[PDB]
Amino acid sequence: GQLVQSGAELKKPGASVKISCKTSGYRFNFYHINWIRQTAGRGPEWMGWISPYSGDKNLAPAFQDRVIMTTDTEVPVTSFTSTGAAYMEIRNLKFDDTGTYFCAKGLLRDGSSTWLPYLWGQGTLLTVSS
Amino acid sequence: VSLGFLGAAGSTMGAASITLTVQARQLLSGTHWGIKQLQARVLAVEHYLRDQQLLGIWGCSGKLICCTNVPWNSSWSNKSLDEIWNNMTWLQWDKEINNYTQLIYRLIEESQNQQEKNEKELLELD
Amino acid sequence: LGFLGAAGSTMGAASITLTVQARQTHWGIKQLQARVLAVEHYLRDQQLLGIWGCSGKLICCTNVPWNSSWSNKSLDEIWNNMTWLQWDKEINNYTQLIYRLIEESQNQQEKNEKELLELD
Amino acid sequence: LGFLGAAGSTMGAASITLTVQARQLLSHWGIKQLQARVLAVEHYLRDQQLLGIWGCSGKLICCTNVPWNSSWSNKSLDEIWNNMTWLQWDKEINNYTQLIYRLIEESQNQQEKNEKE
Amino acid sequence: ENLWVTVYYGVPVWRDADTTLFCASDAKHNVWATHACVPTDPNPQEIHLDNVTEKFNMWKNNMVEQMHEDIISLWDQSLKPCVKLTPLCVTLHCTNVTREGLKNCSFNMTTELRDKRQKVYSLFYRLDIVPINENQGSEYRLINCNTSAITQACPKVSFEPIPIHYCTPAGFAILKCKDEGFNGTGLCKNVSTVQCTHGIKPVVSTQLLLNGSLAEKNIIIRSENITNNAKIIIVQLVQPVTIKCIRPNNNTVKSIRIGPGQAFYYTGDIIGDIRQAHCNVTRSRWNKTLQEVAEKLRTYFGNKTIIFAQSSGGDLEITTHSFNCGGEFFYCNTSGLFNSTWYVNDTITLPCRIKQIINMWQRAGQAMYAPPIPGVIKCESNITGLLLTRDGGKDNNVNETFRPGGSDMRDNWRSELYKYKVVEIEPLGVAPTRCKRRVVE
Ligand SMILES: *[C@@H]1O[C@H](CO)[C@@H](O[C@@H]2O[C@H](CO)[C@@H](O[C@@H]3O[C@H](CO[C@H]4O[C@H](CO)[C@@H](O)[C@H](O)[C@@H]4O)[C@@H](O)[C@H](O[C@H]4O[C@H](CO)[C@@H](O)[C@H](O)[C@@H]4O[C@H]4O[C@H](CO)[C@@H](O)[C@H](O)[C@@H]4O[C@H]4O[C@H](CO)[C@@H](O)[C@H](O)[C@@H]4O)[C@@H]3O)[C@H](O)[C@H]2NC(C)=O)[C@H](O)[C@H]1NC(C)=O
Ligand SMILES: *[C@@H]1O[C@H](CO)[C@@H](O[C@@H]2O[C@H](CO)[C@@H](O[C@@H]3O[C@H](CO[C@H]4O[C@H](CO)[C@@H](O)[C@H](O[C@H]5O[C@H](CO)[C@@H](O)[C@H](O)[C@@H]5O)[C@@H]4O)[C@@H](O)[C@H](O[C@H]4O[C@H](CO)[C@@H](O)[C@H](O)[C@@H]4O)[C@@H]3O)[C@H](O)[C@H]2NC(C)=O)[C@H](O)[C@H]1NC(C)=O
Ligand SMILES: *[C@@H]1O[C@H](CO)[C@@H](O[C@@H]2O[C@H](CO)[C@@H](O[C@@H]3O[C@H](CO)[C@@H](O)[C@H](O)[C@@H]3O)[C@H](O)[C@H]2NC(C)=O)[C@H](O)[C@H]1NC(C)=O
Ligand SMILES: *[C@@H]1O[C@H](CO)[C@@H](O[C@@H]2O[C@H](CO)[C@@H](O[C@@H]3O[C@H](CO)[C@@H](O)[C@H](O)[C@@H]3O)[C@H](O)[C@H]2NC(C)=O)[C@H](O)[C@H]1NC(C)=O
Ligand SMILES: *[C@@H]1O[C@H](CO)[C@@H](O[C@@H]2O[C@H](CO)[C@@H](O[C@@H]3O[C@H](CO)[C@@H](O)[C@H](O)[C@@H]3O)[C@H](O)[C@H]2NC(C)=O)[C@H](O)[C@H]1NC(C)=O
Ligand SMILES: *[C@@H]1O[C@H](CO)[C@@H](O[C@@H]2O[C@H](CO)[C@@H](O)[C@H](O)[C@H]2NC(C)=O)[C@H](O)[C@H]1NC(C)=O
Ligand SMILES: *[C@@H]1O[C@H](CO)[C@@H](O[C@@H]2O[C@H](CO)[C@@H](O)[C@H](O)[C@H]2NC(C)=O)[C@H](O)[C@H]1NC(C)=O
Ligand SMILES: *[C@@H]1O[C@H](CO)[C@@H](O[C@@H]2O[C@H](CO)[C@@H](O)[C@H](O)[C@H]2NC(C)=O)[C@H](O)[C@H]1NC(C)=O
Ligand SMILES: *[C@@H]1O[C@H](CO[C@@H]2O[C@@H](C)[C@@H](O)[C@@H](O)[C@@H]2O)[C@@H](O)[C@H](O)[C@H]1NC(C)=O
Ligand SMILES: *[C@@H]1O[C@H](CO)[C@@H](O)[C@H](O)[C@H]1NC(C)=O
Ligand SMILES: *[C@@H]1O[C@H](CO)[C@@H](O)[C@H](O)[C@H]1NC(C)=O
Ligand SMILES: *[C@@H]1O[C@H](CO)[C@@H](O)[C@H](O)[C@H]1NC(C)=O
Ligand SMILES: *[C@@H]1O[C@H](CO)[C@@H](O)[C@H](O)[C@H]1NC(C)=O
Ligand SMILES: *[C@@H]1O[C@H](CO)[C@@H](O)[C@H](O)[C@H]1NC(C)=O
Ligand SMILES: *[C@@H]1O[C@H](CO)[C@@H](O)[C@H](O)[C@H]1NC(C)=O
Ligand SMILES: *[C@@H]1O[C@H](CO)[C@@H](O)[C@H](O)[C@H]1NC(C)=O
Ligand SMILES: *[C@@H]1O[C@H](CO)[C@@H](O)[C@H](O)[C@H]1NC(C)=O
Ligand SMILES: *[C@@H]1O[C@H](CO)[C@@H](O)[C@H](O)[C@H]1NC(C)=O
Ligand SMILES: *[C@@H]1O[C@H](CO)[C@@H](O)[C@H](O)[C@H]1NC(C)=O
Ligand SMILES: *[C@@H]1O[C@H](CO)[C@@H](O)[C@H](O)[C@H]1NC(C)=O
Ligand SMILES: *[C@@H]1O[C@H](CO)[C@@H](O)[C@H](O)[C@H]1NC(C)=O
Repeated sequence: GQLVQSGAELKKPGASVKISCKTSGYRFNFYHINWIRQTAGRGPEWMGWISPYSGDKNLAPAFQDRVIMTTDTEVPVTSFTSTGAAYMEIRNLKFDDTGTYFCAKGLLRDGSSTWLPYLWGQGTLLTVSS
Repeated sequence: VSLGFLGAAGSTMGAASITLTVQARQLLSGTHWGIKQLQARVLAVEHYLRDQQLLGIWGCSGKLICCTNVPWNSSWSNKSLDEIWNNMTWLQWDKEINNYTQLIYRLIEESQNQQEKNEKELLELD
Repeated sequence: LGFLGAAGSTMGAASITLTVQARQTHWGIKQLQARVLAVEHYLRDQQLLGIWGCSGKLICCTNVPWNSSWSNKSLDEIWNNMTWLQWDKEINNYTQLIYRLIEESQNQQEKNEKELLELD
Repeated sequence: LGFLGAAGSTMGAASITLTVQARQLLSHWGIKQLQARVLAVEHYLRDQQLLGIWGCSGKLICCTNVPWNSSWSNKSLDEIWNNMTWLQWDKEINNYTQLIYRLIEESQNQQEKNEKE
Repeated sequence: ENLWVTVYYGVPVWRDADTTLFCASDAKHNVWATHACVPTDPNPQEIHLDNVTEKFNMWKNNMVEQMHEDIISLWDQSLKPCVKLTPLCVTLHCTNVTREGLKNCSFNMTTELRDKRQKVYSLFYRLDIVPINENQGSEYRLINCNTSAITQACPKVSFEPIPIHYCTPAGFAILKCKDEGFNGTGLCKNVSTVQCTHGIKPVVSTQLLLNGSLAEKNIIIRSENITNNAKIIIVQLVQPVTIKCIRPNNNTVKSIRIGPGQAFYYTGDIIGDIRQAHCNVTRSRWNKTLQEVAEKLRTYFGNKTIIFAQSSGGDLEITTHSFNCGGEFFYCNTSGLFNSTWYVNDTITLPCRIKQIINMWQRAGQAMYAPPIPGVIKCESNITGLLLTRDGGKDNNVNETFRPGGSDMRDNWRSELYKYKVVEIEPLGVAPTRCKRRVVE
């Protein structure tokens, strides 16, 4: 499976940004899509996850008021694979939010650890400046 | 709360094991037209018995789930149990081992015959 | 007695005879249909027993609890005061429900037995 | 090996191949074809019904409680299992086979009565 | 770890398979013999399959082949007890009826007794009549005489379509595609399982699909290959277009004995003015329908100008639309329907003719004589889809041309069976577990 993301762009403080995550080679609806942030002053941090199957999402308390996650309807390629995309929107950007943002694929369809980010996209840089 | 017939087909293999009885039941239940109906009835019987013939030979008859003494060969699949039971449908799994299905069946039959031979000998020694 | 000879006897009395009853161009076409029909009925009953795990036994206890709504009768009222024909009428609307419950219990039992073996 | 490849083998040696023959018992002119298909099914089921009656269902080898009658054969186990084929064996007891089958059925009937208690 | 094979029975899997299907039907006889069918379940079951995507291909669907063979076999079964009409192939003397749609013919027919003959006067449709090669113009023969004997349809047996539910043998299942935009091929996201199909009426028609199912939201255009003009294009309409058909002629039907156990039915007279049979399609509704079809065709053809045109010519059975109404077989000129041109930017009356000697499946050596139906016939039907073909051989970047009909009768069944696929259920499967079998003693 493979994941790719929207390219890096510069934003003003308070601006919104939307990051796409196109996927292929696996069934989109079978796995959770995770979003994870890394910054130099914080290290890795979860922004929560969304299930394309039910539309349910679990947002981390830090991001509940600033992050919205949505998904596209999957388009099949083979009986066992499909294409589709997840999107994340961040509002009220601050300089503290600068860093690399990653899209990642859930680990299992069942069991205790289904949402773990087994596959990661390359990730892209978000920059904030006035 | 049942998913209905084949409702589990899209489920993971582990989840699907919950519904085996749904599929097991109705295998028998679900003039030009008259002959076609007769052929349909005979065919359904042959279909049902084909699988039962294998189970009786394997010693698995009367059971929905039957453990055996035949070791798994990594060449049939190198997947871990989590990769199989929690990440696959049975439809996907059958394709992965489609070339080995008959090989496995013969190994099960050989193991059953040796087991019964040994059980008899253990009783003869008593 | 004989085949169905117990039919007028009580359900409990009949239990001894289950072993006995467990057993059993134009014309040629009808015989073919007759032969197929006999096979379908034999297998229909065996299919249910195999799923229930009761195969090979005339009497098979299960883990499904009796629901008083199916019948509020005591065992003495059922086993000694009724024929199987009378009993069949009393549970005619619940028979399929009972069958599904037996099947669900069998699958849960085998799943649990598998897990016990995995731990050994 | 192969279907009936053991037929000329000693009865003891032949027992290793029972599964080979147990399998493939199953699998106008439309009527003719159906009669043959039904016949194959009836013969398969006939044998399975006998095993169910004998309490031997699901087993390739099934021990019973019926004692061997020396009048059926006076041959030792070593003579039977290592010096005979199954084809020869069936001929020696061909006239007692139905008697043996009835005795097995009677023994199961007694066992069922005991299990009920 | 040490893993062992474990056997599972009742595993929810399937593989594609071809198996004999049998009819079922909802609880005076009909050619389809639906009374022989298994009664339908009063509460049919359907199971939605979540997380299942499956490949469908209507063009390779063998349910179509079975239905086609069933329809032919039943048709023949209905004709076996019926009158052979072998004595009917005679020299006819014919004159104009007191347009040449009809001729008044005279012949010496056989009777109950071998030594006796009777003179018979009868009206025949010109389509059923062939001039004697002597070309005197006064003598004729029936069209079948150099080809086949004609079996008369039995007058008591109806040709009316009755829905047929196709059911698969136990141990097999029929998958149904529910996707709203489904074109009959490719992957279907919404898949469900049924024991039987929805009832399908065995409607036989040549250019327009009548009394079939409707598309739920949009017009769906289906083809094995749109770019290949040879392939038939099946168009399913969202809305029905009402078509009304009438035979104004008031027939008086007479009958004579041919021989013991046999009789011939023929039109003895016509009451009132003789008038041509016709069908009516509302013009405004039809033009709306064609526009919507053209809009969908332009999507596949690069927004080229869409031209509709009349049939290519050749035999009447192909070049005209046909249907069974009132038991009579009609052939209608559809050039009035397909004469439009569309760009990116009252009623239509279709002339019809009636033919009594037909060969619906185009089989050599076969023919049927429909008996005339007395009085005046009127009926109404819904156009629910179109059969189109395309003119190839052109590199033009402006025009595309479409014409009605096609050579293959099997394509009618495809318009209803595209949803369905037949699969075999395989209860056994094997997968590794940690479980090891215990051995007694
Ligand atoms: C597309 O779909 C549409 C919608 O489904 C289809 O439209 C339907 O098409 C049907 C077939 O044409 C049609 O059914 C026929 O209707 C005729 C007219 O019915 C109306 O008038 C009669 C008489 O007043 C009313 O009783 C009735 O309620 C209606 O108002 C009927 O006459 C037809 O029945 C007769 O023909 C059929 C065969 O087609 C026979 O099986 C049947 O027995 C009838 O024939 C006998 O009776 C007539 C007189 O009624 C005699 O003329 C004839 O010789 C027969 O006589 C024998 O039997 C009678 C007893 O029945 C006995 O007394 C006598 O002595 C003889 O022994 C038939 O019911 C639908 O009405 C029509 N629907 C609509 C809404 O219009 C359309 O066709 C489809 N298109 C295609 C291509 O399939
Ligand atoms: C079709 O395909 C889909 C996708 O593959 C299948 O969906 C998968 O089904 C399995 C069924 O077991 C799921 O496994 C479980 O996953 C959950 C994950 O938690 C999430 O889902 C909950 C759904 O109710 C939801 O409640 C959770 O979120 C709420 O609650 C939390 C906690 O309060 C909160 O933080 C959130 O904000 C929400 O309010 C959350 O979104 C997991 O919890 C389950 O654990 C139990 O079960 C396992 C297995 O027995 C067991 O090991 C555990 O100990 C525990 O008992 C379980 O792991 C899987 O997540 C589904 N996948 C997706 C992508 O949704 C579907 O089943 C398929 N259909 C068919 C017909 O086969
Ligand atoms: C076909 O018939 C021949 C002759 O009866 C069979 O030959 C016998 O085969 C068995 C093995 O299947 C031999 O058994 C072994 O003998 C040695 C001693 O020679 C002993 O040490 C071993 O433990 C074992 O018992 C047997 O000797 C041999 N007989 C002869 C005379 O050579 C042959 O097997 C038959 N084939 C089949 C497939 O049944
Ligand atoms: C019916 O719907 C299905 C699903 O939408 C259509 O299948 C897919 O159609 C596309 C074209 O729209 C095919 O793409 C092809 O890609 C190759 C390059 O890889 C290109 O050379 C072709 O010209 C074409 O664009 C795609 O393969 C096809 N998928 C399958 C599985 O066949 C289908 O075409 C539709 N049918 C009709 C008659 O429109
Ligand atoms: C198909 O369409 C045509 C054209 O609209 C329909 O023809 C018309 O049918 C009506 C029926 O009442 C005719 O009305 C009467 O005709 C007689 C003829 O002698 C006249 O004396 C009456 O005053 C009255 O006009 C009308 O003339 C006729 N139009 C033409 C041009 O012939 C036809 O009925 C439609 N067919 C069906 C099955 O609906
Ligand atoms: C659909 O039909 C078109 C037309 O027949 C096929 O394309 C042609 O393929 C041959 C291959 O040798 C070429 O020589 C032609 O030039 C092609 N025609 C055009 C108009 O491009 C096409 O391959 C068919 N599609 C499928 C899937 O069979
Ligand atoms: C078909 O042709 C015959 C022969 O010309 C017509 O028969 C005559 O019909 C009239 C009534 O219209 C009778 O009075 C005569 O006796 C008939 N002649 C014979 C020899 O039977 C018949 O009418 C024509 N049919 C039609 C519809 O015109
Ligand atoms: C349907 O009706 C049209 C009415 O015009 C018929 O049209 C003629 O067809 C011939 C075919 O060779 C052309 O040469 C003519 O030009 C057409 N019309 C005229 C006025 O010339 C058409 O043939 C009919 N179709 C059928 C199958 O009978
Ligand atoms: C789960 O499966 C994902 C998709 O891979 C497909 O399914 C697996 C089980 C294999 O059969 C593979 O060949 C198929 O293409 C994987 O991307 C994902 O990593 C898997 N998860 C784990 C934990 O293995
Ligand atoms: C495993 O499979 C290989 C062939 O791929 C075979 O040679 C080997 O003997 C197998 N091992 C067992 C234990 O069956
Ligand atoms: C089965 O064998 C064929 C070659 O005969 C091969 O193409 C196919 O990939 C094999 N299937 C699997 C699941 O290995
Ligand atoms: C008996 O059946 C009823 C059906 O509604 C159910 O509510 C009740 O819990 C059942 N009783 C037991 C003991 O299972
Ligand atoms: C079962 O239902 C029937 C009606 O279908 C009714 O006559 C009968 O009394 C019911 N039985 C019980 C025990 O309620
Ligand atoms: C019958 O009509 C045709 C067509 O008008 C004509 O050629 C022929 O001469 C007519 N026959 C008679 C006898 O008038
Ligand atoms: C029928 O027989 C009569 C006998 O006189 C003859 O005149 C007449 O031409 C015959 N009709 C036909 C069509 O042969
Ligand atoms: C039968 O006669 C018709 C007369 O039009 C002719 O078209 C047809 O080809 C003939 N059939 C044969 C087999 O000669
Ligand atoms: C699948 O089709 C059924 C048809 O009734 C519809 O109700 C259901 O919502 C569909 N599922 C999806 C995901 O569209
Ligand atoms: C077909 O279209 C042409 C061009 O508009 C027109 O001249 C002709 O009359 C039309 N034919 C019919 C039957 O309407
Ligand atoms: C046709 O003519 C007959 C003559 O008896 C009459 O009874 C019948 O009603 C007529 N049909 C129509 C539609 O006028
Ligand atoms: C044709 O469509 C109309 C609605 O426009 C409907 O009332 C009628 O029953 C339909 N006819 C058939 C045969 O379905
Ligand atoms: C397109 O069709 C029109 C008739 O509708 C015709 O006049 C024109 O020449 C055609 N164009 C080409 C390039 O063939």
